[PDB]
Amino acid sequence: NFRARQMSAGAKAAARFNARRVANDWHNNGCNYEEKLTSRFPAAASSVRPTTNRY
Amino acid sequence: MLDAFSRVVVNSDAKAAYVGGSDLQALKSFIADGNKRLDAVNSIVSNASCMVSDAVSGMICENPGLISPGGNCYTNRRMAACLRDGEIILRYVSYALLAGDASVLEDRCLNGLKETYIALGVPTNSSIRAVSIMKAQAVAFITNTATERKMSFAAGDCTSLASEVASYFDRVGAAIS
Amino acid sequence: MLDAFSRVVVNSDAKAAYVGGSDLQALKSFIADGNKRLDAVNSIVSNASCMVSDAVSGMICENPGLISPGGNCYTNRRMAACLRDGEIILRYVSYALLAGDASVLEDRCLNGLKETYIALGVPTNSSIRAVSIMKAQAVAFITNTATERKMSFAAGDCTSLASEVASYFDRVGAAIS
Amino acid sequence: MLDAFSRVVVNSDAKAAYVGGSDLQALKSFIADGNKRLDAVNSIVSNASCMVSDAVSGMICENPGLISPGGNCYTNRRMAACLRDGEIILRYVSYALLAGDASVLEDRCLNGLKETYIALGVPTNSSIRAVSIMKAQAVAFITNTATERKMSFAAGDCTSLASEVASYFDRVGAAIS
Amino acid sequence: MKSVITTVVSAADAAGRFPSNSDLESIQGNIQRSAARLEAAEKLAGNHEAVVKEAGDACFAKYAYLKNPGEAGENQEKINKCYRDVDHYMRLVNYCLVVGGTGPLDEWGIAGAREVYRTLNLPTSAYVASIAYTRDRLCVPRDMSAQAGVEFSAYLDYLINALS
Amino acid sequence: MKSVITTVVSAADAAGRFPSNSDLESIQGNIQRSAARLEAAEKLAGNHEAVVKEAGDACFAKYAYLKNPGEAGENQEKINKCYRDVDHYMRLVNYCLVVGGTGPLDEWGIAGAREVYRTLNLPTSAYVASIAYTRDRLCVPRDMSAQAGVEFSAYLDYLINALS
Amino acid sequence: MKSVITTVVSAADAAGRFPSNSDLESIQGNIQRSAARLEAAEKLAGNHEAVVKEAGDACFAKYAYLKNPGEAGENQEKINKCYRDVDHYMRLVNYCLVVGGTGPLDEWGIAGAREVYRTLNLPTSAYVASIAYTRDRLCVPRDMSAQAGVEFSAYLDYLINALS
Amino acid sequence: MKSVITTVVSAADAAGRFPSNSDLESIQGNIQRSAARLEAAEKLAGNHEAVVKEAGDACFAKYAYLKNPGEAGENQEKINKCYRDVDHYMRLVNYCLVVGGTGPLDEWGIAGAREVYRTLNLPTSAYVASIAYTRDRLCVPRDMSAQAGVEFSAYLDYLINALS
Amino acid sequence: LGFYGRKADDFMARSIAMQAKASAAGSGVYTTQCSEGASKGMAENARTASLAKQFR
Ligand SMILES: *C(=C)C1=C(C)[C@@H](Cc2[nH]c(/C=C3N=C(/C=C4\NC(=O)[C@H](C)[C@H]4CC)C(C)=C\3CCC(=O)O)c(CCC(=O)O)c2C)NC1=O
Ligand SMILES: *C(=C)C1=C(C)[C@@H](Cc2[nH]c(/C=C3N=C(/C=C4\NC(=O)[C@H](C)[C@H]4CC)C(C)=C\3CCC(=O)O)c(CCC(=O)O)c2C)NC1=O
Ligand SMILES: *CCC1=C(C)C(=O)N[C@H]1Cc1[nH]c(/C=C2\N=C(C[C@H]3NC(=O)C(CC)=C3C)C(C)=C2CCC(=O)O)c(CCC(=O)O)c1C
Ligand SMILES: *[C@@H](C)[C@H]1/C(=C/C2=NC(=C\c3[nH]c(C[C@H]4NC(=O)C(C=C)=C4C)c(C)c3CCC(=O)O)/C(CCC(=O)O)=C2C)NC(=O)[C@@H]1C
Ligand SMILES: *[C@H](C)[C@H]1/C(=C/C2=NC(=C\c3[nH]c(C[C@H]4NC(=O)C(C=C)=C4C)c(C)c3CCC(=O)O)/C(CCC(=O)O)=C2C)NC(=O)[C@@H]1C
Ligand SMILES: *[C@H](C)[C@H]1/C(=C/C2=NC(=C\c3[nH]c(C[C@H]4NC(=O)C(C=C)=C4C)c(C)c3CCC(=O)O)/C(CCC(=O)O)=C2C)NC(=O)[C@@H]1C
Ligand SMILES: *[C@H](C)[C@H]1/C(=C/C2=NC(=C\c3[nH]c(C[C@H]4NC(=O)C(C=C)=C4C)c(C)c3CCC(=O)O)/C(CCC(=O)O)=C2C)NC(=O)[C@@H]1C
Ligand SMILES: *[C@H](C)[C@H]1/C(=C/C2=NC(=C\c3[nH]c(C[C@H]4NC(=O)C(C=C)=C4C)c(C)c3CCC(=O)O)/C(CCC(=O)O)=C2C)NC(=O)[C@@H]1C
Ligand SMILES: *[C@H](C)[C@H]1/C(=C\C2=NC(=C/c3[nH]c(C[C@H]4NC(=O)C(C=C)=C4C)c(C)c3CCC(=O)O)/C(CCC(=O)O)=C2C)NC(=O)[C@@H]1C
Ligand SMILES: *[C@H](C)[C@H]1/C(=C\C2=NC(=C/c3[nH]c(C[C@H]4NC(=O)C(C=C)=C4C)c(C)c3CCC(=O)O)/C(CCC(=O)O)=C2C)NC(=O)[C@@H]1C
Ligand SMILES: *[C@H](C)[C@H]1/C(=C\C2=NC(=C/c3[nH]c(C[C@H]4NC(=O)C(C=C)=C4C)c(C)c3CCC(=O)O)/C(CCC(=O)O)=C2C)NC(=O)[C@@H]1C
Ligand SMILES: C=CC1=C(C)[C@@H](Cc2[nH]c(/C=C3N=C(/C=C4\NC(=O)[C@H](C)[C@H]4CC)C(C)=C\3CCC(=O)O)c(CCC(=O)O)c2C)NC1=O
Ligand SMILES: C=CC1=C(C)[C@@H](Cc2[nH]c(/C=C3N=C(/C=C4\NC(=O)[C@H](C)[C@H]4CC)C(C)=C\3CCC(=O)O)c(CCC(=O)O)c2C)NC1=O
Ligand SMILES: C=CC1=C(C)[C@@H](Cc2[nH]c(/C=C3N=C(/C=C4\NC(=O)[C@H](C)[C@H]4CC)C(C)=C\3CCC(=O)O)c(CCC(=O)O)c2C)NC1=O
Repeated sequence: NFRARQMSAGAKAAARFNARRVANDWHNNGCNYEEKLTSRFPAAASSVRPTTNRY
Repeated sequence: MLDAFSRVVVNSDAKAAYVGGSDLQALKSFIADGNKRLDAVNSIVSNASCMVSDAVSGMICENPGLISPGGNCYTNRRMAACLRDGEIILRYVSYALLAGDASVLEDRCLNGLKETYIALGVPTNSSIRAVSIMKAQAVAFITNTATERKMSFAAGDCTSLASEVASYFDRVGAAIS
Repeated sequence: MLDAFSRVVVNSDAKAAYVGGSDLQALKSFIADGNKRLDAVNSIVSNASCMVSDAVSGMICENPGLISPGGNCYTNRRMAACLRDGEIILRYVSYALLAGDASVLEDRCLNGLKETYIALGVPTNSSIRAVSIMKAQAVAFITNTATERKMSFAAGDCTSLASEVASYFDRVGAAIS
Repeated sequence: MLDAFSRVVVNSDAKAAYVGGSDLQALKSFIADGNKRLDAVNSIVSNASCMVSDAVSGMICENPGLISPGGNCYTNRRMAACLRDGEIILRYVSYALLAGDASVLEDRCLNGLKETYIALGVPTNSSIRAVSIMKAQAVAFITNTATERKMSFAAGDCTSLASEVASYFDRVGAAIS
Repeated sequence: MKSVITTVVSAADAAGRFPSNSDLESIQGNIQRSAARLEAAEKLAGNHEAVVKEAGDACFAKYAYLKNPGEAGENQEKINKCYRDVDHYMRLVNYCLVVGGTGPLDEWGIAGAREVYRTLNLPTSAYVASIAYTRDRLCVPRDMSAQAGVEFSAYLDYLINALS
Repeated sequence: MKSVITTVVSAADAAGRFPSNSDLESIQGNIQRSAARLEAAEKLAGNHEAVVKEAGDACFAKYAYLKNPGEAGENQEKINKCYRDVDHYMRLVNYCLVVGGTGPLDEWGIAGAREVYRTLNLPTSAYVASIAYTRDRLCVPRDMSAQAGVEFSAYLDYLINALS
Repeated sequence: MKSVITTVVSAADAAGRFPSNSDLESIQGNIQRSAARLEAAEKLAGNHEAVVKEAGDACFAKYAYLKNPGEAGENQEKINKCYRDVDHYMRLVNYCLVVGGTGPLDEWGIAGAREVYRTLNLPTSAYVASIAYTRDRLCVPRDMSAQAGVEFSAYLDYLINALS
Repeated sequence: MKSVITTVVSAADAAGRFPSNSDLESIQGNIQRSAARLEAAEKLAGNHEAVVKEAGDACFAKYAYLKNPGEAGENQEKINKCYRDVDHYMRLVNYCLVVGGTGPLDEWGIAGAREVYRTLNLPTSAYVASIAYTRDRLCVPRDMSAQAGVEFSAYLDYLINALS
Repeated sequence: LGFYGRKADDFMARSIAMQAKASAAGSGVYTTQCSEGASKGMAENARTASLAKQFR
């Protein structure tokens, strides 16, 4: 958890654009509310983990 | 995401308005100008490999201080990420020319776009020059007013689409500022 | 990321310059010093659990404020979390001497290290005290001024490494402050 | 993974054999032929773009049945996987030439690899032809019997690595057979 | 939202890809039958007060049990809210004749309809059957054009289908 | 970056693990052949203006088509930028003799080279063949030591390999 | 396993990459000090019955409490297994002078040592201190060469370090 | 010989019939088998110097009574006589992997040999330890290819059915 | 879907993971987002976490 905020400044800046690249396009299609929840909160839309691996 | 047919219903639902023919005639003229919009958006994506080059080579023939090392923008992966960022915004605005609405832009890239650039060390004054050259060639490409490349068309007015692309690119430039 | 080999190529990168025959005679000390550097680094990594058990005991020697209940460091998992944090300065200051440069130290722990400790309630005065124990025992191990531990060596100076390791624990002491 | 320094210990660990100087002198020839062993592996990594363009062109020279459409290896993405599979087998034998041991070939490539190819539909006979060109040019690259390309070397016999690399490529070939 | 713009400009972004001619083709089918789609919209805009009243007590004929106390229709204050409820369904189906797909239906008036109604003790069986009254309530060469009812009627049985 | 420091102090962090003697062993091979690696660096620092000019028109002998208008070498202003372009490749290969691996090559001058050049209508076939001119352009007991050319020549054919 | 072969041929596979000269350099340091490393191996092969007995009751002098019933050393049958236990540590440290790193130690005799001993009520404090008896038990210009003890002694205090 | 092809030749001579494709069947069945069979048939000529001082004395490790008077090791030239019958019995195993059948042995090796060895009084129950070391030292995916040492076993213990 | 298909299936997905371990280490770093341990070594203890996940 520390090594998220430790490692860089641009790859973690690329994370918040990458977090919409899994949620908007193949997790919440059709729901605009769940689409701007990603673009207003990418780190909240990044542990949504809809790959049901039972974890 | 949201388009010109869907722009006119998100305000009418906010007043619980049944959409009748008081505002439908703007959309009959929009669906009149469907193939005009099509004959616009074909010519943009046809030569768009040439457009991202003509931007970022014209961006640097006014400023060689980027390629001066110790600057931000000199090396090739940095130029790959420059030509990553150059094409993707051109890719996004071509969805809005197709949409007739800029709501496909504002969420997928415009949220926090400038604040990541100062977090990366990106000079945004070179970005607003680069999006202008993309704005400069595209209005000559939706018309037949290029240098050598002339697609075939049916004639008539396309400046109303040119006012849309003029109102698209600065809205990106208002967001990367 | 970058050894003391390569401090002198990233500033020549910024001038479009190359490493000509005037800057690397300190580097020709630095490659002729390959086995004196090697004869210091066995002497630190042989007694690595001495030095983490000499620092935290000498920290609880000078300060019985943390051992009080309700303090920072008194209980079981908590003191176990100290020996996490007690070695990790010694873990990367090895590589600061192995590479010859503290650039391998500057991004890998020193980014965000101070603000997490106030977010975890760690008092930084006991942190800067315990690293000064770790400096004082490491300069007596690279040299021949320990108490009982007498490793075999070849004679000569290594005060050039004693000034390199003194410019390292101050750099982590400025970044946890 | 496992190599010639570790091959002599796993038969000795299986017998609890305390290793003394009865089998050290076979490793002492491996000690003395350190620089001869690295002399062959730098002539094989310096033309590895030549060999991947020499073999499957020489494999399509001998058999034009694959470039016929409806055959195995004919179209554009299909030829990209031909250079993909063909280069990676050169990466693994260059690992195996260095260890004095094809153990690192045997686990990362040589598990189950044969009937994945016929669960795809790769003809196994064409892969014996491509590996035999890669066997025949590589034994001409570790010596000075190439057509145009002569690097500078120190003379003498080096057949003892040519028997080593010929005992590696058939181990690839018997695995895919 | 939900339209052909939500298909092809989103899938080209989901592929990280240009608007190629697969995407340019998909909107041509809007153009040749928007005239088929948009004389149906002013019918239920012209009948936005006409067919709300004829659907409520056609539903309340076959659901006449509601008027007891302790249920969903115990007073006229429920029925004053009930003609609001069918009209709020009826607003969105008018808008789906404009956007092409069922855009304003799913993200506003369909998703999570099966977490609300019988929790508020509102019968869902009367909700589809008030709509299924209006589903067959059409006459294709007489009310509208013949090219207008097949967008209308396919959205109304969808409302029973989306509650399933 | 890319060195043996990028291997073992990162893999011990990727294992969440101490710098054990697997990590302490890997940097010993730097020490015994940094003297082999770092008399090659001042050769191309001593020839940083000598072999840029001999590689450009050796490339432009076998690529002499560029001088027409409408191509990559239509004026001397392109050729004034072209000796900048081979030297900017030549800067990084000098730095990879210092860091050990190909550290300054991949994150600065290699990754995404196949998204730039023919988009700017620059021929990539002339780019590897200008480098492949300089790849065989060596003489190992005469220019440098015999322990210096095998780091140099293995990086230059890598530049053709990394563009593949 | 754990050696410099486990570093560089695995990292080149972890990069998906050739054995470049970063990998070829790392094994040169084996060659110049294998003669330093492998006269230490036949010392504890020559003393494989000599120093097992001198370490057991040097440990059992400072751990003399074990001989009561209900503990780890209640009979000679424990002590017959106890000289097996120090020798099984002593087998692996001999092998790590051959493979270079601590190859046979970690995957066989180190990992999960802190899930076994006090669960079998075996004291771990006597285990490191029997080894720490043998750690200082050396004399570098007299028993072996001066280039042989620094591989030996760095592995024995590692055994206290790896149990930490 | 009894080979892969030679079965259907005399079967064609039996009925007066011809080679059909079932007569042509197993010739594919050897060439689909022998992609790695000739590796160990080469490695019987490729490891035949270490194994003559492995399998020649693997009899002598168990049968230590061969230096009795009245045996094969009372004189030094008869110690050569059992060693050539490991040297020929790994050159004929080199000759048996390639035929397909037991082709060298049913003309020369097994040809009368149950009568032979007990009148020269050589123990044929001591010939099994020349073959039993070639049955347990076989670790297949490190010495040969993985299919090839399975079939190499099958020629090898068929000789054990001849001697025992 | 076959014994031959089952032993095929884990080999290419190992190669898919080793493809994708080579995009993590595109540039030759074991990058810091992948962590599989603690401060104390315990990745042999997290082997038994992952081999439990191999087993469960
Ligand atoms: C309690 C009040 C108290 C202690 C506990 C102890 C801790 C301490 N130690 C030093 C200085 C050193 N410690 C060293 C480490 C070791 N010395 C050894 O002999 C063994 C080999 C090893 C431990 C495994 C070394 C080398 C030093 C340097 C001087 C020296 O040789 O002794 C300090 C002082 C720290 C400082 O001055 O910054 C302390 C507090 N001492 C206590 O007083
Ligand atoms: C098709 C008709 C056809 C080919 C294509 C071509 C391929 C081929 N090449 C060989 C043998 C070799 N190839 C070698 C590689 C190179 N030679 C060079 O000069 C450069 C340096 C390098 C390519 C970058 C080498 C060294 C050999 C060995 C012999 C030699 O020196 O030429 C074969 C034969 C393979 C075999 O014998 O199994 C083939 C098919 N030849 C064609 O006929
Ligand atoms: C995301 C980075 C990554 C790559 C590439 C990879 O292969 N694995 C990850 C992280 C990582 N973890 C290690 C090191 C070790 N891991 C273990 C436990 C192994 N044993 C097991 O049973 C399993 C489950 C299959 C694993 C992973 C051990 C014992 C080590 C040894 C290192 C040490 O402290 O001695 C590594 C480094 C080495 C490697 O190449 O795997 C990385 C990069
Ligand atoms: C939008 C109206 C969609 C739609 C949404 C539904 N989602 C349901 C559960 C669900 N949705 C998400 C993604 C989204 N919800 C969030 O809260 C956030 C982040 C803040 C996001 C991105 C998640 C992760 C979940 C599971 C738990 C949760 O609600 O958070 C849901 C209930 C049924 C179900 O479990 O799927 C609905 C109705 N569904 C639609 O029909 C439109 C298109
Ligand atoms: C057959 C495979 C070869 C060949 C082998 C011989 N090489 C001899 C000497 C030699 N080769 C090199 C370069 C090599 N060593 C390295 O460390 C590296 C890079 C990591 C490379 C490329 C050197 C430096 C030497 C001299 C050192 C030495 O081996 O003693 C050699 C003669 C041995 C000697 O000179 O004592 C032989 C037989 N040479 C050939 O001609 C073919 C191509
Ligand atoms: C009368 C013909 C109906 C009936 C209607 C009732 N609906 C009640 C509440 C209610 N209805 C909806 C769905 C509808 N209203 C909307 O605002 C929208 C979307 C714009 C839709 C599709 C909702 C979401 C709610 C709850 C919030 C609200 O009151 O609007 C209602 C009142 C129940 C109460 O307060 O106890 C009635 C009477 N009920 C029936 O049984 C017949 C079939
Ligand atoms: C001349 C011998 C060449 C040739 C060179 C040209 N390169 C041009 C632009 C260019 N080149 C690179 C790669 C190089 N430049 C760098 O700054 C770095 C890294 C530090 C590298 C590896 C890049 C990234 C660019 C674009 C940005 C820039 O201008 O620096 C170029 C100008 C093209 C134009 O403006 O139209 C030329 C002429 N071109 C050739 O065909 C021959 C082989
Ligand atoms: C005597 C000087 C010691 C002591 C020794 C005992 N160890 C016992 C069991 C045991 N020991 C180990 C570690 C060691 N044995 C190995 O086989 C290997 C690796 C090859 C190592 C490092 C293990 C793993 C075990 C359990 C399995 C086994 O018995 O080998 C033991 C018996 C305990 C019992 O049966 O109750 C004894 C007496 N114990 C001491 O306290 C002193 C210090
Ligand atoms: C087609 C259904 C049958 C025929 C004649 C009928 N015409 C009827 C007309 C009618 N429809 C409505 C409701 C109407 N208005 C709307 O906005 C919508 C939906 C969008 C609908 C269905 C009303 C108020 C009338 C009466 C006034 C008028 O004629 O417009 C009808 C229903 C009964 C009635 O009220 O008259 C029938 C029956 N002729 C045929 O051949 C068809 C069988
Ligand atoms: C080895 C190639 C052959 C022999 C003689 C030659 N020497 C040549 C020397 C030469 N090389 C350069 C470029 C040089 N400078 C650099 O910095 C680098 C790369 C890092 C290189 C390759 C120059 C400018 C010269 C001339 C001045 C000098 O001698 O230093 C050469 C090339 C042709 C030439 O210009 O002279 C040859 C040929 N002798 C042999 O036995 C080898 C076959
Ligand atoms: C160096 C320690 C001091 C000096 C003299 C001593 N020599 C001793 C020798 C000794 N050592 C052992 C155990 C030995 N054998 C091994 O295999 C290993 C480890 C790999 C070790 C440590 C034995 C059995 C002896 C006695 C027989 C002999 O001399 O070889 C020693 C220990 C006490 C003793 O038993 O004699 C001392 C003390 N001289 C100096 O100047 C050093 C201070
Ligand atoms: C006695 C008064 C009386 C009327 C005014 C109409 C009632 C009427 N029809 C329309 C609605 C309409 N009226 C027309 C007709 C036209 N629209 C034009 O601008 C042209 C001048 C004309 C063509 C002949 C059309 C095409 C619509 C639908 C489009 C729209 O106004 O939104 C509107 C405005 C929007 C609405 O409420 O629907 C009104 C009040 N019927 C009546 O009984
Ligand atoms: C034609 C077939 C063929 C064989 C059957 C072997 C036979 C063989 N094995 C070894 C020698 C060896 N072979 C092994 C390997 C192993 N020891 C084990 O415990 C495992 C069962 C096995 C695979 C892991 C080892 C470790 C040695 C050296 C030490 C020893 O003898 O145990 C040697 C000595 C020389 C050498 O190293 O090659 C020979 C001739 N080689 C061959 O060419
Ligand atoms: C080319 C075909 C060929 C074979 C099939 C084998 C088998 C074989 N071995 C021997 C021959 C022999 N074999 C042995 C061997 C032994 N006696 C014992 O009591 C022990 C069991 C064993 C010890 C190793 C001895 C001692 C002789 C010679 C008989 C004698 O001179 O006493 C002979 C007799 C002819 C000869 O001298 O070669 C043959 C055919 N060797 C071959 O050359």
